[PDB]
Amino acid sequence: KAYRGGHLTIRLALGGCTNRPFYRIVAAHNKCPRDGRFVEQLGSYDPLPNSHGEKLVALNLDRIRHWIGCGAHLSKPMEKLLGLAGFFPLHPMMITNAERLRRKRAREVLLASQK
Amino acid sequence: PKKPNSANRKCCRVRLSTGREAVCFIPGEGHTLQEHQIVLVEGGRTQDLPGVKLTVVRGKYDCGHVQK
Amino acid sequence: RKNKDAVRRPQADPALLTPRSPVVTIMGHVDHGKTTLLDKFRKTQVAAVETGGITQHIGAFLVSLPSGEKITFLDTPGHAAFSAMRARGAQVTDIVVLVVAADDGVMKQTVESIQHAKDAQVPIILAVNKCDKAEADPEKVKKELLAYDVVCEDYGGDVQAVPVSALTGDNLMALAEATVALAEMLELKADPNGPVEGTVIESFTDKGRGLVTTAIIQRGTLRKGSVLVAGKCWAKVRLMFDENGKTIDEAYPSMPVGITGWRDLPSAGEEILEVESEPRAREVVDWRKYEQEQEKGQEDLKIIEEKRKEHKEAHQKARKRERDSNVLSVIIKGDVDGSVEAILNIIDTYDASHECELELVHFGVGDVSANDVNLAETFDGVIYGFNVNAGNVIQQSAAKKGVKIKLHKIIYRLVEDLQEELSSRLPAKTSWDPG
RNA sequence: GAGGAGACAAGUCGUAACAUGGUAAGUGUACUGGAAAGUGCACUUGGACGAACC
RNA sequence: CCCCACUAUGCUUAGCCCUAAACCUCAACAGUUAAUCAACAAAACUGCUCGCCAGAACACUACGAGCCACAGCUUAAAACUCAAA
RNA sequence: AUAGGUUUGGUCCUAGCCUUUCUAUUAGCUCUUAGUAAGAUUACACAUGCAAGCAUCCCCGUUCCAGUGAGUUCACCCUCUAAAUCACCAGAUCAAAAGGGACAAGCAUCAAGCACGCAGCAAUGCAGCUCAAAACGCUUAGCCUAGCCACACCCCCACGGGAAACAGCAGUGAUUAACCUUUAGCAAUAAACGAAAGUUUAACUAAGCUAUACUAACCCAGGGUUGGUCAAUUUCGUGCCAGCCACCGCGGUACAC
Ligand SMILES: Nc1nc2c(ncn2[C@@H]2O[C@H](COP(=O)(O)OP(=O)(O)OP(=O)(O)O)[C@@H](O)[C@H]2O)c(=O)[nH]1
Ligand SMILES: [Mg+2]
Ligand SMILES: [Mg+2]
Ligand SMILES: [Mg+2]
Ligand SMILES: [Mg+2]
Ligand SMILES: [Mg+2]
Ligand SMILES: [Mg+2]
Ligand SMILES: [Mg+2]
Ligand SMILES: [Mg+2]
Ligand SMILES: [Mg+2]
Ligand SMILES: [Mg+2]
Ligand SMILES: [Mg+2]
Ligand SMILES: [Mg+2]
Ligand SMILES: [Mg+2]
Ligand SMILES: [Mg+2]
Ligand SMILES: [Mg+2]
Ligand SMILES: [Mg+2]
Ligand SMILES: [Mg+2]
Ligand SMILES: [Mg+2]
Repeated sequence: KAYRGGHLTIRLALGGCTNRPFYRIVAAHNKCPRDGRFVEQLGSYDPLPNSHGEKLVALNLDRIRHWIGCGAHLSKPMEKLLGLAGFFPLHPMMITNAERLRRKRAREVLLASQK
Repeated sequence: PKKPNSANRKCCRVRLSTGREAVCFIPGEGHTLQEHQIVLVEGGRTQDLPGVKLTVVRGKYDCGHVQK
Repeated sequence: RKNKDAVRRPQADPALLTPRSPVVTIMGHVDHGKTTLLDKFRKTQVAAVETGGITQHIGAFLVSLPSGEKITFLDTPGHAAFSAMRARGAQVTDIVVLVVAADDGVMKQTVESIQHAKDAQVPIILAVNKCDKAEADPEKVKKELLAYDVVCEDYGGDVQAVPVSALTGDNLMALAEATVALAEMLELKADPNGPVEGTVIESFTDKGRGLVTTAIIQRGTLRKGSVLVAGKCWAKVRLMFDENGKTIDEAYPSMPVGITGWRDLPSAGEEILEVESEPRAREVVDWRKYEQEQEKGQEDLKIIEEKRKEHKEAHQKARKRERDSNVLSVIIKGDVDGSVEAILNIIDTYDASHECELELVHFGVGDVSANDVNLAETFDGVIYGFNVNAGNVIQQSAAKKGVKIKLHKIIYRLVEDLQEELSSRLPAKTSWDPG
């Protein structure tokens, strides 16, 4: 398909089955379907904890660097994943969501104490 | 039927949905198919009838099952 | 096979019972002002907007009286043909308003309506209409009704007689007051909870909404998602609508509601019962179809045993055809099951078999379709459409295939055309008469 | 409109083929004929000529 | 079928027609007899190349095409039917 | 194929048909539960609802996603080089148009196509080019499936015309043997937009229906067959009739109805 415009993006294509999300990190042309063609698969992400209580994430760091150099964008979930991995700085929204959770927890703690 | 079998096999003439007219065999002991009635027809030739290659399916539309 | 049918719930307890609005069916003789009276009560003028000025459909309307009460008026066809429609209206009615023209007095259809009212065991209110015109003799009307057992109050008869003039809208207020009084005396109530019970008043196929049935609720509330079963058909209620087409959230008892989502078109007058779920509804439908199949199988066994005994007697002792000119094959297409049934009853009244046979190749509800044209071609028949459309493509195909499609919008016009065709097939004018 | 084929199926007229099938059979070709078919000219054995002399 | 008479025809010239059980029913070229070969027939094979065949009948047929052919020849199907041939 | 049945009075060979195996659709009879996958027959016509916004105005998007298979050797490799991303740049990535090569099935009873080539700056000159190694032509078919090509109601196109368009989700009429909800949510991923919190999304997610399939289970089992191929029939009724058979065949007083 002769795609008018568009650009590469490193994003999480969703696979798995119902109630069992699983992600393939794909450097795919942004306009292509989420589960459609992709230039290269750069790793994986299992959101459901395994028996060891781990959320396995595979990152082909060399290829991710290559595609960032070639100009691929980064979807927000992938940016957050890289921030967690430490490959990138913690996302501002990761930090701000942590702060919001702390404030909500403090409010609920105050409510619980006032009982 | 063709020799050596002897019988009076029950058949009907149907205007199949494709526009062709064909003779359909009517299986089972006895039936009630009258003119103007709708039937479903499957393949499978009636061995002892020459030129008849359609069997009226029992229990569908206007052709009820055989009666015990 | 275990009996998995769905059966009308037993009469509700007085604690469950709750006041419900009354259903009044306006019945009478042709052109005696039933629809005009209904128009006056509804505040809307439809009598002018009609094909042939004839009511050919048992129509329901939820009128609201100025006092604030609500009444479900069923305006029924007055022609001789629609006996089944009149009987069904009498069956579903709580009260029967018999409209009799003061000018013309009692008539054959008036007597038929009175008989149906007696059979349904429903109170009768006489509305003597056309009182304005000279020779209007309500006293004569009452005296003649004495013969048919509709005794007025003046003669010590429980039936209330009301002189009205639907044309001038005079005394209709007192007619409505009498209707309200009779409803109060009847003290109509029904359970507004639990599985729904209703009656089909009409059925049809709408090109946008599917198989649509105009029903009247009798017990419990109907809502989107309820699973209904009526006769051999079932639905998951997809859209409930009113006479105006406005979607309505709930259908309380004695409300006329059009229901969509029927997997198959039910017959007019059949009972609608709610069931638990789709699998249960399909089980009920399969059981009912199986029961009908067993009945038909018993009858077919009788016929087949006749044939087989004949053949055995024949044997033990020894030890396509061109259709005649005097055979009119007809396809019948109606806008509603009621119209289809009316035409079929008219046909079944046929008695001129000797001179020319009248074969009914197929009948249905909806626009003349390619399959109808194919049947007509296969049987050199004629398609008769009652208030249905014949698209341009269908017309072209019928012209190519030599079929004759005859659309009509009036029952007696269609019947005149049918008798014309019978006479044409004759070797002269036909001897069968519709009435 | 009519013909052809196949099938079902009995009668009808003959007996053309299968034995040297009672005129050996058949191929091509031509004439002829209720009907298989007959004959003419050439060709094949998918016939025989019994297999010492007699 | 046997007997008699006679014509086309069998012959010559110049053109057509292009069919045969046109069969030795056994393709051309090269090679072998070694370890055999359904039956019959004219023993069994190897290498190589071309031509042809894929159940019976419909069918030396229909349609199309070509042809000095005009009741023709070459090429040549399909539908229906059968479990056989 | 590890094959089997069937030509005959009998044997051998050749051959066709059929049986046994595995899928998918439909139908008949029958059905308890849970998880998951998949789901109009049709490029015929469509009521209704929704499906594209974002945002300090401009811009950007609505060309994407989703859909169908009508059409059909625009899909693959190489050359060249547009558009787009890499905050501007850089060549890098991606990938149009153009050029070269490759690229489905059947019919040759489709064998000729009829200008289908070349040279020259041009003028104009040469008379050539394809084809039995299948040109030209007709019919059929979406393909080579991380997906790709084509279409977007028809007139290939779409200025214009015919006309008023679901082949977007749900749904419907017609049609077919073929027939799922006119559910909820943006909670996740993706896309659009924004500087951003965020907003929209019938994409998608999570649900609804369906024995179409796979997995798992229940202390509530049907369907088919029982002459041979092929596992498995007692007694009756019928008597070449009723009827049965995938093939061979059975039934004229039956392990085949
Ligand atoms: N003289 C007179 N005519 C009236 C009156 N009311 C109505 N009409 C007319 O009587 C005729 C019959 O009225 P309709 O309602 O059409 O008749 P109907 O009795 O319902 O009959 P169907 O057509 O069978 O339904 C019409 O022309 C009316 O306008 C009245 O009070 N007096
Ligand atoms: Mg009226
Ligand atoms: Mg002889
Ligand atoms: Mg002889
Ligand atoms: Mg001879
Ligand atoms: Mg002679
Ligand atoms: Mg020779
Ligand atoms: Mg010849
Ligand atoms: Mg010929
Ligand atoms: Mg010819
Ligand atoms: Mg099934
Ligand atoms: Mg196609
Ligand atoms: Mg041809
Ligand atoms: Mg277009
Ligand atoms: Mg459309
Ligand atoms: Mg849709
Ligand atoms: Mg439908
Ligand atoms: Mg299906
Ligand atoms: Mg017995």
